[PDB]
Amino acid sequence: SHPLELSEKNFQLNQDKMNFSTLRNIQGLFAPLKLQMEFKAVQQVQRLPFLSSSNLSLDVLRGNDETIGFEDILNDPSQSEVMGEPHLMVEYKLGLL
Amino acid sequence: MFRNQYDNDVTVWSPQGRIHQIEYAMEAVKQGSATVGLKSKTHAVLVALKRSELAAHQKKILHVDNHIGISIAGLTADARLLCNFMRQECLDSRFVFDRPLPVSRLVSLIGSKTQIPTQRYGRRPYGVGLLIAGYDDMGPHIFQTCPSANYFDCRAMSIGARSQSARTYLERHMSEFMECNLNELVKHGLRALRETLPAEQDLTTKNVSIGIVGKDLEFTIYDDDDVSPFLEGLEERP
Amino acid sequence: MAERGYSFSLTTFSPSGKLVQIEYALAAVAGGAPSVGIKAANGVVLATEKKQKSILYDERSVHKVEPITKHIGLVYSGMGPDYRVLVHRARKLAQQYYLVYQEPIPTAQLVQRVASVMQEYTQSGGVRPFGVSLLICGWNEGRPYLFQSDPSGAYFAWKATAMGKNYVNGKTFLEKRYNEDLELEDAIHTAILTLKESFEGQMTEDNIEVGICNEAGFRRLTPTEVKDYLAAI
Amino acid sequence: SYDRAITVFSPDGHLFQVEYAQEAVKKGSTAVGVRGRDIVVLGVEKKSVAKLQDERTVRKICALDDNVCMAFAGLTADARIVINRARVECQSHRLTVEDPVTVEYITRYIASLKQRYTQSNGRRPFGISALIVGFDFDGTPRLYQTDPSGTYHAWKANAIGRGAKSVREFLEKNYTDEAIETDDLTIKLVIKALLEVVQSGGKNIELAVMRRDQSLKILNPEEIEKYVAEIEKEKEEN
Amino acid sequence: VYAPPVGGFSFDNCRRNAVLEADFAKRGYKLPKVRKTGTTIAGVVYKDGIVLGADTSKIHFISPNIYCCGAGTAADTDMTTQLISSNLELHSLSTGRLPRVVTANRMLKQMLFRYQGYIGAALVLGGVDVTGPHLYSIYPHGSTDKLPYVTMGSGSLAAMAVFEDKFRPDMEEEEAKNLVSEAIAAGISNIDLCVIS
Amino acid sequence: SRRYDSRTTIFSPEGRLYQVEYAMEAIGHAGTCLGILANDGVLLAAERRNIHKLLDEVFFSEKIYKLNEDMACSVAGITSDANVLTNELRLIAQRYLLQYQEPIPCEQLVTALCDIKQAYTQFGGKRPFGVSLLYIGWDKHYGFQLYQSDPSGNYGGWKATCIGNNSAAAVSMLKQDYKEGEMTLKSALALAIKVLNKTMDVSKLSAEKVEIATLTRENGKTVIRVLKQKEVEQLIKKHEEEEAKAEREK
Amino acid sequence: MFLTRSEYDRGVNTFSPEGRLFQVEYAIEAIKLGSTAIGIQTSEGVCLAVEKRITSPLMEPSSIEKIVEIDAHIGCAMSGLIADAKTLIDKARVETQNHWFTYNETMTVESVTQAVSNLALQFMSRPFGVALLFGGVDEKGPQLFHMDPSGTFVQCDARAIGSASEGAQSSLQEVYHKSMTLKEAIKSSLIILKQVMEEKLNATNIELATVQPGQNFHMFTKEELEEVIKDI
Amino acid sequence: MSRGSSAGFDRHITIFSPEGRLYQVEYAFKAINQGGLTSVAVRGKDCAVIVTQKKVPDKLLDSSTVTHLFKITENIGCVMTGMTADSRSQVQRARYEAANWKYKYGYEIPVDMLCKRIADISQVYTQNAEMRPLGCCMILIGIDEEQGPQVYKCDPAGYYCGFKATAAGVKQTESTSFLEKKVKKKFDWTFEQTVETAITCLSTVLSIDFKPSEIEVGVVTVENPKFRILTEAEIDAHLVALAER
Amino acid sequence: AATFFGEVVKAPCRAGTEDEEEEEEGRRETPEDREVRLQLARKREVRLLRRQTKTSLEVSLLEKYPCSKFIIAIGNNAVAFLSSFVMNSGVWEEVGCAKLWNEWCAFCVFYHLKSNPSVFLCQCSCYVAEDQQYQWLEKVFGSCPRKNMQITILTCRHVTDYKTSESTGSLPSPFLRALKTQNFKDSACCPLLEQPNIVHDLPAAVLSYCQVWKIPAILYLCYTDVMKLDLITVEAFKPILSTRSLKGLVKNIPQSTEILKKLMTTNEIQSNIYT
Repeated sequence: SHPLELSEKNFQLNQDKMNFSTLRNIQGLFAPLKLQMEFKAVQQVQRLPFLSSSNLSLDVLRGNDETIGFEDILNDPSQSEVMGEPHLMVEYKLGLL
Repeated sequence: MFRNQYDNDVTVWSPQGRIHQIEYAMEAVKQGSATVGLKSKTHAVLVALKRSELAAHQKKILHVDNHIGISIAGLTADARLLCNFMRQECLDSRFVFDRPLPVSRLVSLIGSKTQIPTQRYGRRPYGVGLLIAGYDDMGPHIFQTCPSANYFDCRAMSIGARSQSARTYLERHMSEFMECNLNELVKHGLRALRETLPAEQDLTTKNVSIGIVGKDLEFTIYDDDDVSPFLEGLEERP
Repeated sequence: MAERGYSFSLTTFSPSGKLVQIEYALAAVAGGAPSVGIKAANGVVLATEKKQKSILYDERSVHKVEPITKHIGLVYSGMGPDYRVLVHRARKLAQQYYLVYQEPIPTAQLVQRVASVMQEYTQSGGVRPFGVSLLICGWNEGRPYLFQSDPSGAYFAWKATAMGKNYVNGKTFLEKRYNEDLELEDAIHTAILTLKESFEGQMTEDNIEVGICNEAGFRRLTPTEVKDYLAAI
Repeated sequence: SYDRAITVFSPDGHLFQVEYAQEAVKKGSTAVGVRGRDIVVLGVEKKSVAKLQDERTVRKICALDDNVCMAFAGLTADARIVINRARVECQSHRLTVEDPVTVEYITRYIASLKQRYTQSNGRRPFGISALIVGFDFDGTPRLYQTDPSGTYHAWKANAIGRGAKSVREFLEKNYTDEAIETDDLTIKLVIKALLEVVQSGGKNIELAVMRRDQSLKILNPEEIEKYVAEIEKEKEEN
Repeated sequence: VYAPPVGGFSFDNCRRNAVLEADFAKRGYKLPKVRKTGTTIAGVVYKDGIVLGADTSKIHFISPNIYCCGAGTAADTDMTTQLISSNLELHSLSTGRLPRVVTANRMLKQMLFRYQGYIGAALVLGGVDVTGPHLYSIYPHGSTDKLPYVTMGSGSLAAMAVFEDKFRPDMEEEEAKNLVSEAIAAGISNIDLCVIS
Repeated sequence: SRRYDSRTTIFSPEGRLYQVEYAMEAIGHAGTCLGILANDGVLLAAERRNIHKLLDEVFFSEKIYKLNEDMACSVAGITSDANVLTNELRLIAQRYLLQYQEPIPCEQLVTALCDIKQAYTQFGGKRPFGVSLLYIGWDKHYGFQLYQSDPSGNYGGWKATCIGNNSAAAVSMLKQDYKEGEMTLKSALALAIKVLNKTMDVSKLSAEKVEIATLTRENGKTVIRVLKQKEVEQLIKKHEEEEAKAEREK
Repeated sequence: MFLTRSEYDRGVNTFSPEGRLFQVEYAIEAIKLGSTAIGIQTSEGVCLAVEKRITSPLMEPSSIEKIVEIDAHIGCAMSGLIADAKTLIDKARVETQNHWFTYNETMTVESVTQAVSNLALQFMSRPFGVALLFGGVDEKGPQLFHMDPSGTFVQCDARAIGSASEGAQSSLQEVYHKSMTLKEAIKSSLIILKQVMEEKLNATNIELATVQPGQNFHMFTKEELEEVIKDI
Repeated sequence: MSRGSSAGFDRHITIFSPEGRLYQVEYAFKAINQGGLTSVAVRGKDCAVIVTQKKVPDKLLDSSTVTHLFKITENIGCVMTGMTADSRSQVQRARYEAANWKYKYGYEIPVDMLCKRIADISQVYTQNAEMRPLGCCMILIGIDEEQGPQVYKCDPAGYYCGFKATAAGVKQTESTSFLEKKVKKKFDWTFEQTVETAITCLSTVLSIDFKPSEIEVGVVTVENPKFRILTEAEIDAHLVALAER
Repeated sequence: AATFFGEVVKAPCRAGTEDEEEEEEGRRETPEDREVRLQLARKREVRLLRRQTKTSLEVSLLEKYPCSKFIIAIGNNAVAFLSSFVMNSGVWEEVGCAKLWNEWCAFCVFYHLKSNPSVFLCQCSCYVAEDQQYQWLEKVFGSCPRKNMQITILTCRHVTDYKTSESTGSLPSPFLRALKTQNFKDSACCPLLEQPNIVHDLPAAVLSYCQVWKIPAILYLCYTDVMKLDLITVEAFKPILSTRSLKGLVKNIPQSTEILKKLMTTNEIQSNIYT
């Protein structure tokens, strides 16, 4: 489609990865480990896939609380215009699909 | 009695100050049968006491790569997982570096593999001890692993069921082994295996597998009546 | 009976059909720092009691009355940590709304969105509700507005209300006092007096804080202004 | 003990939680099946009226394909999902295979979906059971049963949910090739088996008639009542 | 997939949109066209403030003190300055202090770097924050330099020639805005002097 | 039971989920919403539960949230749950109106949120959305309808029904004094006041302690129309005039 | 000096003091709750037979349960839970399909049971409540196997599993000999299934499916069963 | 958590009590006190200060390795009181977050905003069922362009606030009261005066007329906005001057 | 014990007091509830019957037919020892068998020598449940405790069950211990158990019954690393034979130990969960 397609698709991946690299190299192995364990715990707390979820704990742990991007303000996913079956959506998240 | 509260997780300590579910995995070695493992300067022998005749063929001794294999005493799901892991380690050592994998190193890889579970919730200790016998540049090897993530280097050992009998034999003749042949070292291993057996029972080329690697020798699992020739020479339970 | 199993978990209903972790997060609210919202003719007042009344405190640091956009702010009783992260979010959603609709977020709209955060945090398991309630006021469409969002995420428009401590006493005094036509020059005094009902000490620019909405928009009253209102009452 | 988790066994060797979803089936509304001579019929009782309730919105016989239909008799919302999803998978098959979709195929899907909900205790098995009748490409009449446990099974006469055994036992007798030969007789049979199930006849009954040529096409309560009066005239003759 | 959908730029038309391009181009046919600033823009530093010149205006808002000219695409200059405005309002709201021109600059640069100048925001970013009168040269590709003066867009060369000829290290306010006006005058269209102190 | 009453994944010996039955009890303790499907339209009469003297109304309706042009719903149960559920009802309808350009037929929309609420039982770690909603509807298929949904997903269709407080009581009063086929919206609005007034003991249905919304059809357009203070004041004073006339008759 | 209620037997992860995972052995009791499946590997093939335990004359005996085909040469006989059998049948069948779509070879019986013990041994959040019995005649030659809750496999010459696992494996112990023919295996499986079954063996209440080096895995018909179980 | 929440009101952090209390944050305040030291900060005209009594019980333990004074950046210090591991971890987190702020913007984190960040990280620990508070009390000092000295403290429970004197740890509340009356009669304290107040507050409430190696004085001045702690000689000279006058 | 992230979960009890509170309830003493646990009561009983009368037996075996010894065995290896040593010789005609179900279980057959109806035997290879153990003492013993009856209880235990200062692996793979009654005036033969060490279940039930009605009884407890048919375990039940308790019952040890050879080679189909 476009170069930016994938640069934006994996934007967050290929940033927090770089954060963990920096912390490994300066602070130590512990510093990524600690941040990772917090993030995964607070993104085991959201709604089922099929309802649009407000993950205040994960956002403020990243420092996104006080920062907007195009991610937020384009292609509004909270008024998603294409949703599936509740049960089948949840199965996909579980990895039964 | 108080250990009640703290024995049912692998990621909880007790007031007493010990994780009991790792000690229970180290009791689950004993639910599997008596493997012996003993080495010389030329060869590293294993033997296995195979607990129907038609059903449950029971493959106690397993071959990992040319230079290396194991025998199994305890949980068999875990035995499989651990062996298969080692096969991959050695495959990759001979794919990238195009050499064998040190036995010490491969037992250390299994060590850390088996520590993750014990220090993790939703996990349990691999409930099996191995006798990990390879040959390197170094010379022959035996390496006991425990169901607990800790492990040993050995020149002789037995793990499994009523296996103290074997351990005792292997201390009595520990010195012989260093300077034995292939077949001498094997009969020594089999006499440890026979010390474990009741006196009413015997080896009778039936409950005998023999897993020998060495200098030019590759890890070869003698079973059924490929163990007959080794047991030819062995004589006189007395 | 004790029925304590039901009163630990926030995902359970009780035998009779109660959600009890909600009620205990509203108990955290109901042991809060007295606030009073009085939506008056010429804007709203959010006159509140400060959880510090100390010789040792930096006046410029902490604010009970925070703006979200120009024209909106809010005040709280219950939890400070919780309040602060909820209003970081509030500000985000106001600016998202102004990048989508280019309209300063209506007080009602913002209230819905911050109460939809509250909705999620009672819904899910392995979290707690927020132990804080929000008097989100502000001025739109030539009109004053006051609301009251909850731990649960139920929100309701108000002419006059109170939360925190002696807060039912607050609303009793304020039912006797508040007039529909009461304008904001007189509502700040009324809110100061509703605090006097739910106060413990001597009341000063230090020991309370006030902040008001208007035609103009939302602000906090300067220590000077607050003590001048206390001197005028 | 082992009825406080979906995914645990017992010394006696049971998943009791899965059998409790089958007790939720057992608290059903009698759904009856027959698989006759180029006919299938699904009589199922209406159970309750509630004077001022639309009946369209609450029906016990749902159609899955041109040549598949079913009669559910457990929980209602659980069954709604199962049936919605049986139509999803029916359409997937139909599109890809280019076939008027087998009955067996989608009984196996319904079964495997309930098996997918049997294999977590952070999920629950749909506590519903369906008599998925119909025909094949060629036109072979079918009747099946699907279970919360998540097995499919093939049948000729069936009777599930409320008073399951009662009405199955009626069919053990009254299901015969001279009550099957014609489509009249198979309609009569399910009605007369529901005249064991429930007191009222042509009143609380809701009866599907799919043929080799035709599809579900739910009957009128006047049509069923005619056949209730036909078997009543047979009872007057006997 | 049965995966919750997310927000941002959607890259789905792209290849089919490029099939439209290919067809229409080939036959000799028009497709709707991107709308631009095509503005002369300008900026200066003086003793204790900034001026931002433009022609008709290109000068957009960031913060009470920070303003930001727009050359390049009009869509994209306006979009970036508005989003960065909102970001620095959020920053300021929590901080307690009016936001900085270093903050504006870092953010703009980093955002325009992520999207690799496929979005046309060649901006002259001038504010007078606590640390004093700052001017930058934000570029579409997420580059920038911190310059005493800079011009971009439609006659930038003529404007920059005026600037560099008729600049003094520490100006007065009125001679500073005089410079940006005569620089705009060279590139050109009403002179657009957004003066800052 | 004391067990099988926790996770909403855990069945009983009987085959009962007591969690979901306690979500039904949470409807039990909510605003009486009394719907009566009529000939001319379909009305949504109510108890306007929260009527404090300091409490303000800056909204169009209290418990009654409208879905598209052609549908509206009511709310009895957990208020926060209901807020997100009623936002979701609008969004469901609009996705069908984006793909097929038709205002969602009524059964579809009810069923869609029932699948949501059936997931919120199926999957343990979620709470059974403790709301029932009474959906006044028109569609091209089934003229006018009244519906219900439950926390379970168990949903129905009705000629008259209730949710909330004294709900079974109210349905009994409807089963006495409803006449399917004769019931114009006029006589349904009369029955609605009557049954509310008979089931709950609120002075003489104080007009700010009741609310109605009438989904009718006028010049082939669906008209979801809240009854004014004035207009439920007219319905209740006329109900009371008839009560007094009948008191003179007896 | 006090009695304690300590449970290691609710959790499949939890070890007894002796070092026992009870839930796996409680799933062995669930294999024993299922239906008897007798396989006999020979020199001239491997047979699988298995009881259908048909209960009513309303349930369709014409339909085939309890036995499956996975490729040409290999199938298995399921026994314990049919719902759990299914997901391991699918593994075997797709991974040997993939073997034929990779190497243009049909996967060896030992390697199919490897593939199946990769989908098993992964607790599905419970010890698989099925035992399969993988009888194929591969490249190497005839082969019977046995799968269990723990997830692993083991090689067999004569195995009975299910209802009367050891009731019918003791019959195999007397009956089977190394130089068995596939005909012998067929008849012996069946006649021992007959003397296990509380019902009388006809062709309707048994699935047999058997493979030889020559004649690839097929499902013994009504008539073939009838003939053998007339003789036996 | 993976293991989950804990039946009982004071047994998990995501269970509210009948009264509406979270009790494991109150036990994270008991973990401040478990520390076993007191800290006192004193704000002034020119300086912000952070002093703490010293302990190194083992002769062998090299006394150079054992401090409660750390810095986060050049310009901004803290002193800690509470559990060693957790306090080192919160110091390390403040460094990551100060660097994150500076990377994002290109000017360094304010004292109050770093305290706010650490308090929001604490808010998340206390709302989530997996994580627990770091039982440590960070007392940031540093000079601000506009606002000058900034004595701010952040909590395990995760409440941040500004102050003109702070006291935390064991004698926390006793020293808070000492400082109330000092500050009531404040003399726009310069470097000397702020350090005097702080040292002698700890030397009153613990009653330990200190040696230089029985306190640790961290301090920052408008003069030297680099946070910089005293030498044995300097902190001795302070105590000597407090003994002389 | 959490099926989702952060499920409010409680600890396992030592006292089962919540289970005692469930007792209190009886499922709110509901008619269907109390009916179905009485269906479980008639599921989970004992039912002493012999298959010579092919009836059921009512009151007693030991007060019904004469008792002089009564030789108990509680476990595979305990009943293997009575199969091996005692009953290599004699008739030991069956008079009784406790017919029971519990989740875990397996035969509970009673005998008495033809020569000496006096001397008695039990082989409990099954498990009898905590509720069924007093029902079992209300079958074979019945009522009228004699105190004229040497109750030679044998039991197979796990090495791990034994409390000691060394580890459960450090213990010798086999041993056996005793616990014998006030009355019982013959040798413990093995060492008696330690103070921390206790027993429970049916063997305990028998010795405790015996003690309260002061009867000679002894509880031999074969703390072996195996719980399955083993030559070493049954030759660690050996010592019993060379005491009074089992002296006139054992015969011909050559015959016995060749029969034990048979017991071992009976074999299992042993599951593939260890190798």
